[PDB]
Amino acid sequence: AYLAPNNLKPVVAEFYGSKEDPQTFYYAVAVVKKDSGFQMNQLRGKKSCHTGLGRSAGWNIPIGLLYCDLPEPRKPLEKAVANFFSG
Amino acid sequence: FRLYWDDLKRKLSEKLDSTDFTSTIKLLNENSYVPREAGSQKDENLALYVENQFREFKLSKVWRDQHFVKIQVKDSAQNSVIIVDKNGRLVYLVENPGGYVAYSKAATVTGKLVHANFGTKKDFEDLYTPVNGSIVIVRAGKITFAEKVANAESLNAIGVLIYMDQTKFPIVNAELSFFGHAHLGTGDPYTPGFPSFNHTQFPPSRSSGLPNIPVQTISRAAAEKLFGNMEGDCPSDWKTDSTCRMVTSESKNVKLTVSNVLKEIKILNIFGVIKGFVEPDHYVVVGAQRDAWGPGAAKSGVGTALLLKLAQMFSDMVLKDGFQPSRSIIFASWSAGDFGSVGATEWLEGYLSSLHLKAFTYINLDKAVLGTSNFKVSASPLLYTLIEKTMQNVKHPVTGQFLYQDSNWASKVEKLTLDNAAFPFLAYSGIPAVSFCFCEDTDYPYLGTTMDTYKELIERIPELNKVARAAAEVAGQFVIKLTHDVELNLDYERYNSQLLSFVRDLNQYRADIKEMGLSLQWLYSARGDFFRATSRLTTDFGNAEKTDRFVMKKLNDRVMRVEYHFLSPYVSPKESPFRHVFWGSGSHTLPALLENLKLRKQNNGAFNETLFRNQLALATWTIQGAANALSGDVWDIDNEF
Amino acid sequence: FRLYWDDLKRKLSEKLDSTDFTSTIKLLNENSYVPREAGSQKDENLALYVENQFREFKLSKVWRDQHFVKIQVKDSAQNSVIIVDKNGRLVYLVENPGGYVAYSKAATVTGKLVHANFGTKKDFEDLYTPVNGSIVIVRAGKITFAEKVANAESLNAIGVLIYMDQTKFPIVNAELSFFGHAHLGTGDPYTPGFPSFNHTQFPPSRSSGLPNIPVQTISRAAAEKLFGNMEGDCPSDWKTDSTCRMVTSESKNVKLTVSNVLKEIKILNIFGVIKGFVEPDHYVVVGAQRDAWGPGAAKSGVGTALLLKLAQMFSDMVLKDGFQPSRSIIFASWSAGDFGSVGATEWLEGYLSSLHLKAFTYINLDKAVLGTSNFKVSASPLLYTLIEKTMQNVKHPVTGQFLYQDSNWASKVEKLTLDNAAFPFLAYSGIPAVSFCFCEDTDYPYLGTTMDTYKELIERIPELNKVARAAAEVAGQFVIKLTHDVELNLDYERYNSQLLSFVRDLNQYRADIKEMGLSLQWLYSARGDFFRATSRLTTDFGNAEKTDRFVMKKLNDRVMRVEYHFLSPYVSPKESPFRHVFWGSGSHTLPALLENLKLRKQNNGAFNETLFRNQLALATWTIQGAANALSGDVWDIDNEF
Ligand SMILES: *[C@@H]1O[C@H](CO)[C@@H](O[C@@H]2O[C@H](CO)[C@@H](O)[C@H](O)[C@H]2NC(C)=O)[C@H](O)[C@H]1NC(C)=O
Ligand SMILES: *[C@@H]1O[C@H](CO)[C@@H](O[C@@H]2O[C@H](CO)[C@@H](O)[C@H](O)[C@H]2NC(C)=O)[C@H](O)[C@H]1NC(C)=O
Ligand SMILES: *[C@@H]1O[C@H](CO)[C@@H](O[C@@H]2O[C@H](CO)[C@@H](O)[C@H](O)[C@H]2NC(C)=O)[C@H](O)[C@H]1NC(C)=O
Ligand SMILES: *[C@@H]1O[C@H](CO)[C@@H](O[C@@H]2O[C@H](CO)[C@@H](O)[C@H](O)[C@H]2NC(C)=O)[C@H](O)[C@H]1NC(C)=O
Ligand SMILES: *[C@@H]1O[C@H](CO)[C@@H](O)[C@H](O)[C@H]1NC(C)=O
Ligand SMILES: *[C@@H]1O[C@H](CO)[C@@H](O)[C@H](O)[C@H]1NC(C)=O
Ligand SMILES: [Ca+2]
Ligand SMILES: [Ca+2]
Repeated sequence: AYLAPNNLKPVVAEFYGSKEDPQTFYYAVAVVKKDSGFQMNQLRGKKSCHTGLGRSAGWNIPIGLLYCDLPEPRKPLEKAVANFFSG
Repeated sequence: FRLYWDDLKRKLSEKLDSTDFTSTIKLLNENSYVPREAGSQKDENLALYVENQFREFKLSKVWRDQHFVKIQVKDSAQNSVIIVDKNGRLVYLVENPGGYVAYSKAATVTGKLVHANFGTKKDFEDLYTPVNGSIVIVRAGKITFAEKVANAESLNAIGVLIYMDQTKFPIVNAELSFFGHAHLGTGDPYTPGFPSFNHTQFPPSRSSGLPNIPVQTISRAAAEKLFGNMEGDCPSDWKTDSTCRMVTSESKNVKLTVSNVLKEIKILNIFGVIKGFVEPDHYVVVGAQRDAWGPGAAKSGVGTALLLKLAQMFSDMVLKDGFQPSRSIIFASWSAGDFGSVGATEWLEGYLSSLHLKAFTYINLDKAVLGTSNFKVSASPLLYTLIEKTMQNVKHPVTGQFLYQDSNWASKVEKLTLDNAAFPFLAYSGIPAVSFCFCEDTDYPYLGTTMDTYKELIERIPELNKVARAAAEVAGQFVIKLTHDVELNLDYERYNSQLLSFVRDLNQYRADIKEMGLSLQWLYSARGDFFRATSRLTTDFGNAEKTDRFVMKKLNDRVMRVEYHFLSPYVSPKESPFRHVFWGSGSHTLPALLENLKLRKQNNGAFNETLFRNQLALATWTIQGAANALSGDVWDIDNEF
Repeated sequence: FRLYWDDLKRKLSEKLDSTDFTSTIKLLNENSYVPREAGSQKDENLALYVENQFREFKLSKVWRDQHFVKIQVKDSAQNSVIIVDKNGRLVYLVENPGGYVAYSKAATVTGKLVHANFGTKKDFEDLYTPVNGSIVIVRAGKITFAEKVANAESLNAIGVLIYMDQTKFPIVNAELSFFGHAHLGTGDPYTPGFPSFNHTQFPPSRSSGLPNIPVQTISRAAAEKLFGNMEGDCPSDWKTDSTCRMVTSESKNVKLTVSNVLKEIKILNIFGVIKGFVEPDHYVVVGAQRDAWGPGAAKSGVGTALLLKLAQMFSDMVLKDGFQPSRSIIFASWSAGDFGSVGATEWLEGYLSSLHLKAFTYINLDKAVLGTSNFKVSASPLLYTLIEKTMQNVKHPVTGQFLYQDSNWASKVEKLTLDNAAFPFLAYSGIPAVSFCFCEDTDYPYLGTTMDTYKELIERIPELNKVARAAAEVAGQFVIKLTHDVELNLDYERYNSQLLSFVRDLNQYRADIKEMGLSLQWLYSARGDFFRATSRLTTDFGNAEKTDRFVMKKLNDRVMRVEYHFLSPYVSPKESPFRHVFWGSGSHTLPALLENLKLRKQNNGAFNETLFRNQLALATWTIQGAANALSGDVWDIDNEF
């Protein structure tokens, strides 16, 4: 959003904890179904559901952990992620 | 759909394992094309063949461009080199040379002969025997012919004989002749500065480079007869054979006669263009020389082979396969590259107002395949990073290794010499130029020769198809990498290391500069200003969107003219055409400023102090002005306060 | 609610109905700012006032610039003129002149005296007596002082005296003395072609236009005392006083002594900008001169007052009202505008790299108000159509009718004189320019004298406010017409009449061009190619979308360099700077070719045939080169066949 020619800026942030102890960060987690038996490593070719393309907890951190485990061609990223995740 | 990079180099290799260069290099060596001087009939038949091919490959537009020039050709009378006795009675001759030198003088003289190593200025000032009034002999190689004749003209000699020894040039046939242009500078010399079309009506003029002394090329076996009569030994520091001798005996003295006549001949240039889809008017020029003096397969054969096969390849990839370029590509075959490259220089002086700021890279395919061992490149610094990435993709033809063996190669690169055909694009026009060769450590023996032909070429290189495949692959990486993307791959970071090299070269003379009463600090701050301009531009590529085009055009125009702003705006383009302050010729360039400065220490009287003050002012303000024009608008230049 | 041209014109007129120029002319003439020599302290306080006002009107960036220039002021010894015999013993003192000519050489000489009417180049042949070996007097007016000193210096004279008669300059006071610069050319002379910044180390260099002879100004009663001793009678073509005489008596003699010393002063330029919203980096410059030798109420107060009020109206109209200009606007206050306007010329030669293709119009608000009878414009011809429409929308301040009264005014327009501040921009940089005056039939009499004060200007022009309002309205019309719309209003077809006038002028000397052995017809065809170029470009403005921006930027980049391609690329900018083939000085422009052919019909032996044929080749290929640069690309030519 701040790239030219948009040139924007955050004006008001929001906090998530209780009122008396305000918290400005939020953790990112990866939910699975029980008794499937695959780890973070042996994750290849499993289906996944994201929250959007370019959002923080959905695209940048989960692909951001594992983008170097993919084989080249690295870019465009959605192509090689599209061949990593089956569906 | 779309095609990205890794798909596209794969598509190039799939188009490239099918083509055959060997049959085409046989085709350019048939008996219907084989002697082709410029303006000859065989040149025009080859130009009709190429101009037919650019139509048959379905190029977007094919066009011809002709103009009339003045070359020099042999006379119907022979030119000889002939030993004269002191008696004047018995006269003995050494050779009637089959090969001649272009742009020499029609004259005939006698006198003493004095050996010189290569005709470096260092050689002439290292000599013991006085040079003046005496014909000289030099060995071909390490310098252009024209600078040999230029130095031998500055030391007031009469005659120049040029030959090929065996140590630098190992061959078997001792009776062999060759060819060279003697014009210092480039272009058609009888029209300097303005183009040689038929609109100028050919006013009387003459260049500055043309010597006033007869030049002649002799064979090795002719040099053995002259070394049979001389005496005084070659010093051992010259890595030479055992026969060369310094000066003539006091009895005999040689007689050089050279008789050449001017001629005015018609020059054809053939072009074909592939259009672009986002920005069609910006383009990139790919060239090759179309002729050579002898049979000519090393000089102009491999260039025209690579050019025809590349035009087939990219026209086929755009038409059938689905590749989509963003900028146009011009493929070009000009003639008369052998007379100091007039076919290209007369084109640049022709259309300079139209390719101002438009053409952003020239590529040279000329003399691509000579040796099989090494890989040598010579380029503008803007292209260096580009070549680095290409050396990490292409494989060697003989061994399975990559080209990127030496990770420290940016210092070994030598600047573009004047006998290269990419030099008037870089130094005169301001287009970033690149040339390359697979070259063996010693240079190629019969390169301007009557024995340059496909038989002896395939004797030297036993696998020519694979090496031509590699060189066409490298030029493919350059064109595709320059054209498919929205971001140019000209790397403007690279001039900064040149500037650090220059100011660091001036710090060792800060002691002499401080004695004159003038400081050096403004030139340091000029280097710093160019640093902050390039860093600011890189960050402005950091903040730009990539899919947007209107904010990437404004950042690409600033990249395109970082080469044009190093051309000096304080000289006349007729009086001295090569105006690039780094890589030029005259009194305005930066090693001319160093070469002016180091002569003050020896205290001869050759230093010119007022000239040094003007050179410091104009070099400082040219570098500082490029650093203003790379960073932002007018108001965003920060002044000295 | 967008703003179109009608709302914006009535919005500008609602702004001009309110402002009061007369208080600001009275404010730039207060006792704390009144004597403004270049670099003196009284310039500085006005300069901080103008920078302070530009900060106060909320401009988007206000920035300043200071650099050091050599001027030439009066020494402590008084230069003077005196009448002596052949020995020197007869001494009769004429006077001691208050005014002085800057850049006149410092020397003392004697000699007899010869008159000339103005020192036109036509005058010295029409004169009876030989000029050499003798001092001349000339009469002030109709040409610059530098052309008088250059002509009389070109015919071997020794000194020049300058006076103001009663017929051309009717003034009551017969004591008044005056000022003028004598550099032929523009700018700081001791740095020719490069800027006077202290980055450039101040090298020893001397401009090639400075004179060699002592030049001096005298008053009117000081001239008549010399007319008492001189014997003769003027021709009746010279409309003059009754008391002029041609030459001295034979026993008489005139010695003048001139003592002027160089000084090194500090120069300021004060700038402000208004940013643009579509294209910020393209801008239009509006200037003014800040200092003048006398009080300077007609020469600097009116220009600076109009500049400050245009800053108020445009910054007010962008901030409050809702105007949105698509291009930036630079307001400028040049200092030392009187020694040949060195502020502007050192500003261009400083920042020529950053102004390359960016700036595209200057407007000169200098000497706008001089009388109330006529309206006299002088501009580069791309603005002519623009001035057409502006002259249909500005009412004359005295009579209520419009200013476009004569339907044929494009032929009455004279070219830009060298003392005008727009002439370094148009002639040197290739930027379109315009100046304009409300000039009376006779020129403003006391312009560069000490008599130029405010109350004389309000007595000469009785309603200064409405006239200054009309000139401010014309400048506001120009600035809005260039920077509101997606289309530039630079009309490029107006050059076609200029090329037709040139070739039609050479078509009378076709009979001698056929005698030399070269045809003219290639230059006919060059004019034709420029016509089909501008026709094809008018078609491309026809078939484009107006809403789209990426195609109109590609066309406006092709219009914005129709002026740069008339700068001749074959001459050094440092040697002969004014490189414009139409409108500039040198041996390369088109009047120099018409002159250099016109000499041959005299059969004097003075014409230079090689220089002619060379000039014809360069001028022909320059016109054909601009024609190729307009019409499309490299492959859409439409070449030889
Ligand atoms: C372009 O210039 C060339 C050079 O003079 C002209 O070619 C010559 O024309 C003359 C007369 O027609 C003949 O001697 C030959 O045809 C040409 N001479 C040589 C040496 O080639 C040519 O005619 C000019 N082009 C035009 C259109 O006038
Ligand atoms: C050293 O530089 C000076 C620069 O002034 C040269 O002197 C003059 O240079 C101008 C160039 O505009 C020539 O027109 C003059 O003819 C030169 N005068 C002389 C006496 O040479 C000078 O030529 C340079 N070289 C040397 C060896 O002094
Ligand atoms: C840049 O140039 C100016 C002019 O040459 C220098 O100003 C002069 O400095 C000396 C030394 O202090 C004074 O004697 C002169 O009077 C100064 N000139 C004027 C016109 O006042 C200036 O010092 C130089 N350097 C800088 C950093 O501005
Ligand atoms: C006429 O033009 C010629 C060509 O420029 C002049 O001749 C020479 O011009 C060169 C400049 O290129 C200078 O070295 C000299 O002016 C001339 N050199 C000589 C004569 O050896 C010539 O001076 C011009 N004027 C006249 C009256 O002929
Ligand atoms: C130039 O050559 C002649 C040859 O006779 C020689 O005598 C003379 O010394 C040479 N000039 C100089 C300066 O040595
Ligand atoms: C120049 O003046 C002298 C004397 O004043 C005269 O003899 C000479 O003829 C003049 N020169 C010319 C070209 O007339
Ligand atoms: Ca030429
Ligand atoms: Ca200057």
